[PDB]
Amino acid sequence: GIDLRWKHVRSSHRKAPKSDNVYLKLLVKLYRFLARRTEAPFNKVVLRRLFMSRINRPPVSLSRIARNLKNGNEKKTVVVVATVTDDNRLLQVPKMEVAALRFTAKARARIEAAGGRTLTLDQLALEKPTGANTLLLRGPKNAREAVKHFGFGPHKHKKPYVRSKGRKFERARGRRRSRGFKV
Amino acid sequence: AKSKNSSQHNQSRKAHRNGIKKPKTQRYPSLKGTDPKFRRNHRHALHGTAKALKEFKEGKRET
Amino acid sequence: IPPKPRKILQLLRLRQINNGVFVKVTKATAEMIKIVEPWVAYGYPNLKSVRELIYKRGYGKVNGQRIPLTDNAIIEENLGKYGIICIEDLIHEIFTVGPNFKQAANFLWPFKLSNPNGGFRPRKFKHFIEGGDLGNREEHINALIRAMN
Amino acid sequence: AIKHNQQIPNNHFRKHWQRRVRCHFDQPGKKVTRRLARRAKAAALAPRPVDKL
Amino acid sequence: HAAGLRSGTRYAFSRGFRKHGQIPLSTYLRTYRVGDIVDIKVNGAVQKGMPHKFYHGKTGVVYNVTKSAVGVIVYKRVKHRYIEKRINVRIEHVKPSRSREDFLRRVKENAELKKKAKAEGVPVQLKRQPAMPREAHTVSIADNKPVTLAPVAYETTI
Amino acid sequence: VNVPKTRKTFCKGKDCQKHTLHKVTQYKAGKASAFAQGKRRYDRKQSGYGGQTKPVFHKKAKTTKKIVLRLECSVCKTKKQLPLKRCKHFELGGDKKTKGAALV
RNA sequence: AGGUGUCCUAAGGGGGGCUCAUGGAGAACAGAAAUCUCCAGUAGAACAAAAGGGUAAAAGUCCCCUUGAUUUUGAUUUUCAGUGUGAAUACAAACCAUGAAAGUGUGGCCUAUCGAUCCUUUAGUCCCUCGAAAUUUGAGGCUAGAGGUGCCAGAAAAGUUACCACAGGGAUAACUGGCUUGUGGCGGCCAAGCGUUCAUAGCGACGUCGCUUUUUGAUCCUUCGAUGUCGGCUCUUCCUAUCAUACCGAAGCAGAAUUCGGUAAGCGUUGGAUUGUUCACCCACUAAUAGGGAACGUGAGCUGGGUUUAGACCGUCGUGAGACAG
RNA sequence: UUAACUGAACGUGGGCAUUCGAAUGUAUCGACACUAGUGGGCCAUUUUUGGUAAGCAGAACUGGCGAUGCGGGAUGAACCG
RNA sequence: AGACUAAUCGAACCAUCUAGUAGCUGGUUACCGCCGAAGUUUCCCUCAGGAUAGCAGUGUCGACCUUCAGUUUUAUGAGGU
RNA sequence: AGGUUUUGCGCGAGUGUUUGGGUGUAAAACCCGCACGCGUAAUGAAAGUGAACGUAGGUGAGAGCUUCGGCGCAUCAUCGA
Ligand SMILES: [Zn+2]
Repeated sequence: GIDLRWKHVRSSHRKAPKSDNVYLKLLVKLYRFLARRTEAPFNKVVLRRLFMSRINRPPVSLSRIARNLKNGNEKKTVVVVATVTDDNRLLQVPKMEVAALRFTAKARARIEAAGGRTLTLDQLALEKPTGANTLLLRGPKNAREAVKHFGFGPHKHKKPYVRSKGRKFERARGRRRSRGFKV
Repeated sequence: AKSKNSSQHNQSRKAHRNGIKKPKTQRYPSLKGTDPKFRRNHRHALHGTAKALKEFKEGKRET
Repeated sequence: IPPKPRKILQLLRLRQINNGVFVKVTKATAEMIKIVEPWVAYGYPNLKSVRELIYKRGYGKVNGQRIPLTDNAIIEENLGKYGIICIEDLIHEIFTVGPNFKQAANFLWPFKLSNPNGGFRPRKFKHFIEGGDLGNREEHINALIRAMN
Repeated sequence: AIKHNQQIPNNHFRKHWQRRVRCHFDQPGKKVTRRLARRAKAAALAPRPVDKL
Repeated sequence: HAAGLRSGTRYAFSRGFRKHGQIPLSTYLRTYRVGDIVDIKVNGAVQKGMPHKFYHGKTGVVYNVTKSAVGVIVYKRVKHRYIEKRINVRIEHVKPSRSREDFLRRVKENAELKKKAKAEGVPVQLKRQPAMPREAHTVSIADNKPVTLAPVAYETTI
Repeated sequence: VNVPKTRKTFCKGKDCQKHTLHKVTQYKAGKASAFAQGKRRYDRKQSGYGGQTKPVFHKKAKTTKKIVLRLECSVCKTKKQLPLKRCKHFELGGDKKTKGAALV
């Protein structure tokens, strides 16, 4: 015997996409090549994010990218491995140069009307094969309706599963102190 | 009929199985419980000093 | 085995029967061994014994892999920045405890030996002083390394 | 018998509901019948429209 | 079988022998600031603001200062996890601790040894190290000659 | 247990907001009217055939009750209520106990 | 080994003066003990109550004044899921008590002295609603207490079945078997004494060491989709802790009749009156009428007298159905 | 808050690494989501309660059987390896 | 006599409600590979049962953060066997 | 039938044709739109009211980028609006 605490312990992160999109498989082949034969950590980080699932790739919006386009970043390349959507509140769109996985119909139209360019990830590897003069962005990960129910309990201020909202539902006892106690 | 009453035979092993996790210490502990009088003053003190830093730009010699 | 001596053995890197390692005796380790006294046998090596242990059973830890030391290039690529470039430097630093003993001895994988040749003794789970085989024998562990390895 | 955090169920299946289950397996068939009736009605009212102001 | 707030505290909360009556007044003149390392030790003669029997002997960090009491943080061990408890104790039960005093003393000398050595030109050897085995030396038998011993026979003493 | 007939304490009135003299009285339960929603709902449930429809308490264990004092302000006629502990014999306005003159 | 379902307008709060239980020595009636005086007196007294902790210019004791036992909501501690109830700790914003002042006070010096949803009832603002629009009655709402669950995290509740039923349990009794041997039976060790004198011919107090599983207890390991549960009749075999038979050793063994011990289980150990009896007690013969085991040997070997289904009678108990190792 | 720029908390600026201030190991760092079975236990060294005692009843730290084969104790779940 | 009422009676026989309910017995169908337990805390007219925490599997995400440790040393506290 | 978490897909501040109509090689396939459901705004019992002082804030960490000075996504802690 050998007296170990762990043995045959698998990994913890994905090692290949679980989707079967033919075009997505091509991206993975290309970036496998790039990350193997380069030294820029930009390539390795892009590779891993190509495997993630739809709840690990939240959408970003023109306002969020517009936020990071200040204080001397008006000429860098934004890269977002996710969808990119429009914001009905941003009244005037700046001049950008974006490289994303897929745009929405209105998002693409508004960017090219201000006078920018929309790319894809293959074109990005063809223009900047090392990520020079780029900045990577993510979306808000904890902005799902299903995350407000995690870890429910007393003194936690979380959201309960109720079939309707109003007076008669889970108000009488344990919330107000006038009927028994409070949480 | 009669049965056993209580025991603590396997509890230490169960607990040490995957560690006794001591919570992680931070840099700015919360002020939940500090005396309300001190709390009132501390709020005002931060408000005043924060304005001085911004003033130190348009104005001068706020060090 | 009780939980306290179990943890100490894990820290000494002795997780299998007939494993061996080098340790430098101080007040913080001489007593630690005393806790696991009914499980180990230890003594004072000499020049011959360390010499054959490194040649015949020397293996190294490289990226967490057991690589047998067959060429001097292996040592230089991993212990060169401490001034060790050959088998004699390793042997010299292990034998005459030097300023880099710590890294030198953590490089080597724990040695796996075979059962001794002439047996052990009638009963081998008592103490050497009474007439057993485990505990602190002073200079008689060299004869045991010869047969065991 | 609740066991975890779920939404409190309320399913009004406690009478003999299986005796009154309606299935619409004749959705296309009825449509055809309605169209036949309209054409017959249109042919009876030869020069007039079908509806009323 | 009962479990009250002071169950089984017959000998813990008691005062000593020939230590009764007046409390030495030097206790009330100490000062505390947040972040100090204090340790709890309850006095039986004062019944106001006293802690439960579990914290009698523990050590914690001050986090609040009030008119006649301080707030201390300590770590309790429930099965398989630790919890941080916040208790209010009167200053008559507390005392400044010498746990970190050695560390503060050592850091001061370390700074000044390093400063002095940098000006002179010799390495430092500042960090401590455990007790190494002894070294060789010689022992003379001049005017000290050995005495021979032997086991002693058996005899009854009573 | 005896308490004085008057005492001065806080008065939460909209214009007193300070200590004032109060008259002391005991609290007696209401007459239990027959038009409360509970009574009307009960009377309908009990009609017709079927019998007794709600529980009736049987297992009594308490020997006493808690006493609650009713206070009345001397200025604005505001009122206050204060509960006491449990007691067997209670009376208000008794004569103060004498000291050291005991004789039988 | 014990304790709680209470008690307190002071037995709470503040301030001030004093020191206790008890011992020594004195003083008309006065004494063992009444009242007065001096000295000593580390708590040996007192603090509502059970026990523990704590207290001496006091937390005791006497004197003076009061009602912090008040209003508004939050944070923290022990039991703990870090839920509820009980209890407790440190502050904040008000209004007060006391003291010259610093200060102290959010019930009892600390550890126990208590209670959810629904319903009823009282206090508070001058508040919201009665949905076609107004005004007064009435009702419904918001915040804080009280009416109670002692099986005390909280259903509304009398018996019998011997006429009985169902799902299960060897997690659970009545019989054998297994571990233990207190009680039951049997045997030793020391020797104060009995035995006319003489401890040990024959016995043995006060103490102490063992053996057996034919008595009765303690436990519930095996069987409840079942191991036929008292006794007697017939038959075989085994044990020795020996009643008689063979041969012997001791005596307070003259003979006869006897008592103690050894080798020895080869061979025997009865006929009847009463009781269902096992157990027992009488009559008579004989060398003697010893003690026990085998699933408390033995029901596809017998019998069915007793216990222990259903019928029925009496006595005591129960209002009654019914109960009784009568 | 203090008689008081006297303090307390939070700060701007600067200085101190040449060596970040005991040993050993790091064959396993942190956080989150959804859910199965279990909720009759038994044995042993040491400590130990009721009982005359028990293959009896009840506890503490640890190690086992249950959930586990192999060599030894002739045989045997718990003993030794 | 709780006796008889079609071999059925301390409440006949026939069809339907009806596949009546069961915290209780019995069964539950091919192979290989990897990981691998509990009989314990609190509450329940709870004690042959449930909820709750614990032990376990799978899916991941943040860094590869360099932090950690059923251990030892040095300094300094508490205890009433 | 109704919930919940996770995996793949389409569109995306919107999304969902099929109750229905037009048409048809006819229970298939293809087209059409007014309403409606969920989401975009909460909180109180209710009458009611209803989300920017700052480049959508300050501090400590943070992958990555960088003209080497710095800018700092997601997320964690904390003080504010
Ligand atoms: Zn008033």
